Amino acid sequence: FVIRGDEVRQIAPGQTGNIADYNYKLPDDFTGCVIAWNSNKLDSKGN
Amino acid sequence: ALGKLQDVVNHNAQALNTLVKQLSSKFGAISSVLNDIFSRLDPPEAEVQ
Repeated sequence: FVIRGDEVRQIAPGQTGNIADYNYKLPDDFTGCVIAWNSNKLDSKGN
Repeated sequence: ALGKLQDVVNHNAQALNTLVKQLSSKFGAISSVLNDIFSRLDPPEAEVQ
């Protein structure tokens, strides 16, 4: 899944926002970790 | 002269009074009411409260 990624603190558990309210909920207790890599140029390209 | 029988009753009554009054102690928390804490605070540290 590809998200804007402008909310680093919201992805980590403990915070919920409007994007969490509507697009995809991010509960305050998530067992998953945060993994990222330098691939913005390839994925990103009106459009 | 019946002070010995009254002493036991007084001790039990004051122990029960202390126990029932201990519920109002804050213990340094935000509030002493569970409902208010749960309503006006999110779980992440309400749990430790």
